[PDB]
Amino acid sequence: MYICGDSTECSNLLLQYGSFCTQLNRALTGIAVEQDKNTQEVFAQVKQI
Amino acid sequence: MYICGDSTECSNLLLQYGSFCTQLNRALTGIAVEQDKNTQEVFAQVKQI
Amino acid sequence: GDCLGDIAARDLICAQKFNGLTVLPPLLTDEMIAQYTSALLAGTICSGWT
Amino acid sequence: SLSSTPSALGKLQDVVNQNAQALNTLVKQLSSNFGAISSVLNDILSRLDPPEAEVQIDRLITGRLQSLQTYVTQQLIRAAEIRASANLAATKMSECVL
Amino acid sequence: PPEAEVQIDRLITGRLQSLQTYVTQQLIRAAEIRASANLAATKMSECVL
Amino acid sequence: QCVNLTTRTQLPPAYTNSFTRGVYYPDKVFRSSVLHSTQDLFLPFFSNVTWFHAIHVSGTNGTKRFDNPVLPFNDGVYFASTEKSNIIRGWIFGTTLDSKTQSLLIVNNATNVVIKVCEFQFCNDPFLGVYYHKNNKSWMESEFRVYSSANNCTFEYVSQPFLMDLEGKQGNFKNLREFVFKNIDGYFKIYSKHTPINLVRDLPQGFSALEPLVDLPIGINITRFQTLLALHRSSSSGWTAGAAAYYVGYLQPRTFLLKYNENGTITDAVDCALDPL
Amino acid sequence: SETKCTLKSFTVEKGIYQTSNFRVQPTESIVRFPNITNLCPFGEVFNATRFASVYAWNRKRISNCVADYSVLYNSASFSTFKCYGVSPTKLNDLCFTNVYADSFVIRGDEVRQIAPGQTGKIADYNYKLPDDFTGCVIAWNSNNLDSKVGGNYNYLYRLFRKSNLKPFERDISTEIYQAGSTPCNGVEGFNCYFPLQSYGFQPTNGVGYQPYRVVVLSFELLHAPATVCGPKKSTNLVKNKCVNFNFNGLTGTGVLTESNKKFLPFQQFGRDIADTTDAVRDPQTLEILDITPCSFGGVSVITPGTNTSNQVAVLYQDVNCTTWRVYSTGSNVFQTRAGCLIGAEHVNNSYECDIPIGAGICASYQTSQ
Amino acid sequence: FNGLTGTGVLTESNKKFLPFQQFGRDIADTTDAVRDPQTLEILDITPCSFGGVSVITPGTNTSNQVAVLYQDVNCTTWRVYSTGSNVFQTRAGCLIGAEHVNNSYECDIPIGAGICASYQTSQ
Amino acid sequence: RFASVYAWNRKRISNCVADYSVLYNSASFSTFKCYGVSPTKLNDLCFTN
Ligand SMILES: *[C@@H]1O[C@H](CO)[C@@H](O[C@@H]2O[C@H](CO)[C@@H](O)[C@H](O)[C@H]2NC(C)=O)[C@H](O)[C@H]1NC(C)=O
Ligand SMILES: *[C@@H]1O[C@H](CO)[C@@H](O)[C@H](O)[C@H]1NC(C)=O
Ligand SMILES: *[C@@H]1O[C@H](CO)[C@@H](O)[C@H](O)[C@H]1NC(C)=O
Ligand SMILES: *[C@@H]1O[C@H](CO)[C@@H](O)[C@H](O)[C@H]1NC(C)=O
Ligand SMILES: *[C@@H]1O[C@H](CO)[C@@H](O)[C@H](O)[C@H]1NC(C)=O
Ligand SMILES: *[C@@H]1O[C@H](CO)[C@@H](O)[C@H](O)[C@H]1NC(C)=O
Ligand SMILES: *[C@@H]1O[C@H](CO)[C@@H](O)[C@H](O)[C@H]1NC(C)=O
Ligand SMILES: *[C@@H]1O[C@H](CO)[C@@H](O)[C@H](O)[C@H]1NC(C)=O
Ligand SMILES: *[C@@H]1O[C@H](CO)[C@@H](O)[C@H](O)[C@H]1NC(C)=O
Ligand SMILES: *[C@@H]1O[C@H](CO)[C@@H](O)[C@H](O)[C@H]1NC(C)=O
Ligand SMILES: *[C@@H]1O[C@H](CO)[C@@H](O)[C@H](O)[C@H]1NC(C)=O
Ligand SMILES: *[C@@H]1O[C@H](CO)[C@@H](O)[C@H](O)[C@H]1NC(C)=O
Repeated sequence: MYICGDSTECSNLLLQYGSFCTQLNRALTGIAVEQDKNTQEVFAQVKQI
Repeated sequence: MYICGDSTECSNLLLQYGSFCTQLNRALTGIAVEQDKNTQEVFAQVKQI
Repeated sequence: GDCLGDIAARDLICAQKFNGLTVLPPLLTDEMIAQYTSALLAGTICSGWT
Repeated sequence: SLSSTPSALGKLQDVVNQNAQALNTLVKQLSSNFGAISSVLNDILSRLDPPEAEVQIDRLITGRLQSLQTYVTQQLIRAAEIRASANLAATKMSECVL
Repeated sequence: PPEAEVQIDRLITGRLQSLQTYVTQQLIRAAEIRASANLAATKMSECVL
Repeated sequence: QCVNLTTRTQLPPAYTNSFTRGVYYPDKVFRSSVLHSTQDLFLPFFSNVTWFHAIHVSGTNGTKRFDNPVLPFNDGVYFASTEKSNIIRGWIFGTTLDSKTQSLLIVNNATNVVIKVCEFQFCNDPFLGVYYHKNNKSWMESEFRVYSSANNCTFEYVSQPFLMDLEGKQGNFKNLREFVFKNIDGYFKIYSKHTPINLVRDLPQGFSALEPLVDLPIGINITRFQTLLALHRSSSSGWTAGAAAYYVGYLQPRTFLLKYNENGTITDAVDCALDPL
Repeated sequence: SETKCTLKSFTVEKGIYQTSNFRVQPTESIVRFPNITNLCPFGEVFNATRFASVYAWNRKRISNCVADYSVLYNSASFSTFKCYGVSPTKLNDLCFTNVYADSFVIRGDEVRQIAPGQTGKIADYNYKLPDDFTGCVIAWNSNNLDSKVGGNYNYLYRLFRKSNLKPFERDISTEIYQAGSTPCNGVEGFNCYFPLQSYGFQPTNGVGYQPYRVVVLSFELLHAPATVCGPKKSTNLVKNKCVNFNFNGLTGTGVLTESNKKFLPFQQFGRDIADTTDAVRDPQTLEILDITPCSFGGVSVITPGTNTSNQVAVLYQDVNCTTWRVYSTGSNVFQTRAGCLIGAEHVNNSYECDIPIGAGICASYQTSQ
Repeated sequence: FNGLTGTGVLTESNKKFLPFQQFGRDIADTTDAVRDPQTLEILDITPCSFGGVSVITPGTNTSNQVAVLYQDVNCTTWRVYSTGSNVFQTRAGCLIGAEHVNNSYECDIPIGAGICASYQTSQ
Repeated sequence: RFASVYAWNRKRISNCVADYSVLYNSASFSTFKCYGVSPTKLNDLCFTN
């Protein structure tokens, strides 16, 4: 959507770089998981409420 | 000056995507501020002389 | 005017400035840092951790 | 003190503001031509045939991928800073609170 | 003009890439310095004071 | 045919402050609630504007001045005027401004607007004029000079007819008219706006953006231009100036940050080269 | 399957994967052009009795017509046809705004000079195109129309000049050129020249010396109201549906709605912050329409390992179920703050988290599982 | 110079070119010297623009006065936009428009090298 | 006389002004193509071999 939003012709060219897009998302996913981990590490010290 | 120093013709072309220069400068400014902050945290712990 | 005098010297500092690269001064000078260090030592010797 | 000193929570407000700016920057960067005749794919496609359009489009694709890569890199660096802060906070929770 | 513009744009893209590379390296290095500064500040409080 | 006007007093030129004026919509695209950066030729902010005027004051040591000089066109011209009686009628654009080259004549003659491009031979003191008839209190066109000849006429346009008010009105200037003139790739580009005013000296401080008016497919070289004023008649000495003033500035390439409001009107701007702030 | 393709695997591990965005395909097409009925003056431009001399070329405005150039196929033959603006195959899908036709006669060898970036007598002293040129150049042999047995000396060109022309200028002055130190007040000889020369066009001339008729069509595209459009039939206007469209040559895909925007009289298109068209003025009814993209987003898939089960649940982040831009339902619709989750069974027991979803909600694969 | 264009300041050079050399080059591969086509002497070329400028601003929601710092200017014809008044030389550059007060205070807007600034008193 | 193509003639040109406009008064070329420079820039240049 960022690069070839709703454009078939652009999308077909973009496929050459599909492995590039995959890596961009893997990096962002790793961050996202980490952010929930950080919250749990700081607050959930004791599991007895 | 780094990319197109002293040249009108390439300057006008550079403006086409000059928003990238602003982003670079913001990153370097952020570092510059941080470096003075680091100095103060290490040495200026006591404000009494 | 100094960089014109230094053309023969080929000073890297001028080359960097002419290409748009600069260096900013620190906010605290070496003298100011020395004063903080001296205050910390004076404090420690006189009153320890208090 | 907290009520009367708005700057007190700047450390948390800054996180919010930086993330908003990073995304607003990516949207604004879409307007760049990156060497192309036009930043709008529809303009390129309406006026040029396939082999000419492909050249102009490829210039835009490369530039757009570069913008996203820049974004991701900045987010990774910021994530590291936050991780360090979170680790410190966790340490304090154990050593100051518990 | 139109021929120069092609050659110039090639140089601009490359020149911009070099500056972006520089900034990225400075940001990473700055983080390492920050960690050192935090350690130094910790030592100032715990070893000196 | 042509008349060389006389009795005019010689005075030094006046200068005024352009403030923040001369901005025009640089595009044909609707934008709203945004800021936008543009690099076209604009009047720089707070620039030197030459102030010209037409006036008849009194007898004895009266000012008796009527400014209609040939001015450089340079890279484009910001032109503005303040008036109450339709004295400024039009302009001559060209190089030599004689029979050797093509020149562009744009004139409102109180019947219609006529645009021509011809190898015109112009008068040294081109003017138009209105005779005041005490009998039946009428103001009517009586004279047209401007040129002694025209030849090949490669471009021509005539507007639909209208009646123009020629009354020798008294009071403060009521009408501010602004124009921007550019000559690009053969086109003579005009931008304009009409603003109601109430004033007695120089350009008011304020801000407005001018709209595109016309792209004329002219094809000629312009280096100089002249402003055409109308005279009031009761030979070369038998005339009364009436009251009007006009301002001329020059455009330069500049970068501006323009601000659009919620309805797409440009309401403000920053001249990025004015100062460090 | 989208997850499997993304991961390049025929096996997917337990967890949540993002799977693109919810997308909408267009179902109808809209074509809108001003309702122009006149055919363009092809006859006047290409069938003129006489063409201008190159030193004093003609220029004509073209407006309020249909550019159906197929009309020239039966009788015209062009040796040269080159478009600088657009690809030739797109000419019939476009609208043009400030359209002008420049017209003149030159020699065959000089045809190559009617192009951006060229030098030579014509390019420097008689007729010049800008380096940045939008338009098409057309030329053809006119030996049987313009050449005469004793020589057709009616066509003139400028040979002497002091400086070069700028794009689209017409210098028609006949003043004597000074080549030497002599002032050339008159004189018309020695080092003083009459600047214009004739072309002796004869039927016996070789090809490079035969006359050619040149027509240059100069125009701007897609940034202003159209005055001239190609031969394309319009359709009805369809609102609040995902459609393909063409408004005066500007194509795109989206959903059209009524707008409250007020365009100035000379504005045809509007643009957003990313310089993408987001509004148009309809060419037949002057109504401003806004354009919104059809697709929007937020889809992710909750997967038990595929080596255990083929059941999945799909989360729609921006859907408030409480057919809502959803691929399928089949009940099991649970609204959460993280989106509308479809396919999972909601239970009221709290459990330790296995596959996190968001906003306090977590999923597992449990009991007939 | 023989078709090679540019902008800069031309000065006499101490470089001695071999008989067949026409132009010199820097590490950046830019031109930094030429042989003059008519006078057989060598000139060095230095860019006209040197740099170093920043602006000290009180918020614009308070006032529009600013002070300008020129990092590479020594004010002791100064390559400044305006000499103005209140010209204060600091180790961080020549600062024009700020008053110099010998009373120290807590830092507000940092300038550098021990100097800070603030807006205060007719402020 | 021009040379046979199999045995083409090479002539050295030096110490002169390349005022090609002198050909406008007589020569007519059907082919003219520059490979290394843009034609419009020729009058501002100097050439060696
Ligand atoms: C537009 O008109 C100007 C003024 O007549 C032309 O500039 C002159 O050119 C001659 C010949 O080179 C010089 O001797 C004069 O000194 C120039 N005068 C000025 C004021 O510059 C200019 O060349 C014309 N433009 C074109 C495209 O021909
Ligand atoms: C105006 O004066 C000039 C001399 O400055 C003269 O050549 C011209 O013929 C005069 N015109 C008229 C109408 O008297
Ligand atoms: C130009 O403007 C300045 C003020 O900035 C003024 O002093 C000067 O008299 C004006 N006119 C001329 C011809 O310089
Ligand atoms: C204005 O010009 C038109 C066209 O040349 C002419 O018919 C008309 O009579 C003129 N009116 C006056 C007052 O000169
Ligand atoms: C006023 O009277 C004069 C003759 O004294 C005549 O020429 C003129 O046309 C009249 N004006 C009008 C409007 O009839
Ligand atoms: C311009 O007018 C003169 C009048 O003597 C005429 O000889 C010449 O041919 C005309 N030029 C054009 C291009 O019509
Ligand atoms: C836009 O126009 C409306 C009237 O339709 C008016 O009430 C509103 O104030 C205008 N907005 C702006 C920013 O001027
Ligand atoms: C030119 O005229 C001939 C008839 O003599 C006709 O067949 C042809 O179609 C015409 N061409 C154009 C462009 O009108
Ligand atoms: C023709 O154009 C007019 C004006 O734009 C419009 O009102 C009318 O509906 C159009 N009609 C058709 C195709 O019937
Ligand atoms: C869905 O819409 C209703 C209002 O009709 C609102 O109360 C509810 O909170 C919305 N659901 C979510 C998850 O925000
Ligand atoms: C001509 O060139 C020589 C160098 O070859 C130089 O010494 C001389 O001064 C030049 N002279 C002119 C234009 O008189
Ligand atoms: C400025 O020049 C003077 C000599 O005139 C020197 O003593 C001073 O240290 C220089 N200032 C700085 C900041 O280097």
